[PDB]
Amino acid sequence: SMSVKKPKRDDSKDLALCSMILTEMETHEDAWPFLLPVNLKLVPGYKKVIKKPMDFSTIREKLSSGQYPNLETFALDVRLVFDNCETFNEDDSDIGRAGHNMRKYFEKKWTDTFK
Repeated sequence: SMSVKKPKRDDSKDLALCSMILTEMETHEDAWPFLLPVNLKLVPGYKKVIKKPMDFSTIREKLSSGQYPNLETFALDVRLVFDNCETFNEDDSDIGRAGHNMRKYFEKKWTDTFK
């Protein structure tokens, strides 16, 4: 509350670290369904079904242009990638599996880097 602050966590290296995690995800062999925005002209259903499209290239542009106010908002867009994947894909499909794999990969990096 007013004039009563918890001790100041060091956030100065967060931008660098998120970028590292993002490069590690960009270069994973299962990243291919997630590198670019889903083509809303060519995939029937996506536009209407998926309210907030998200992909890695869009996450990289936002990170590079100061569009993430903090590390929580960055984690949200990454999770959103995978939550969208689950909404539109059967678990028993290459893309559905990629999605589960990439989420697991991300959450490990996240915990190891920050908690």
